Amino acid sequence: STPIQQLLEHFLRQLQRKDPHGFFAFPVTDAIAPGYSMIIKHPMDFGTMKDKIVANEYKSVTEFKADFKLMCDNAMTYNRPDTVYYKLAKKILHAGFKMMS
Ligand SMILES: CN(C)C(=O)c1cccc(-c2cn(C)c(=O)c3[nH]ccc23)c1
Repeated sequence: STPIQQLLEHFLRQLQRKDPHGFFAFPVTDAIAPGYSMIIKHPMDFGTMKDKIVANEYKSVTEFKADFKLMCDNAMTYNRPDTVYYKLAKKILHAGFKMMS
């Protein structure tokens, strides 16, 4: 495929280019981030977003943007400001929203 799926796949590709290490590529595990699942109630990541596009679960660009923001907000909640994940989350949140509008 639908027009929305095509546009969201385009946005997702452009967003993932901003995360060359793939920190946001897959769900965060508790092994990597102790206690993550007990702190972050609604996890999100680019891989889950891709699966949601393919399953045609996004019906508006607004919904896709909300998942993107949720992913970045989670990183700015779990991690301290002086960490690579917090800094990257903040950077891509702002650049991603601009790129998408
Ligand atoms: C060297 N490492 C640990 C990694 O390449 C790697 C791998 C997988 C996940 C993450 C990670 C991602 N995000 C979004 C976090 O908020 C976070 N906090 C602590 C780790 C992470 C880091």
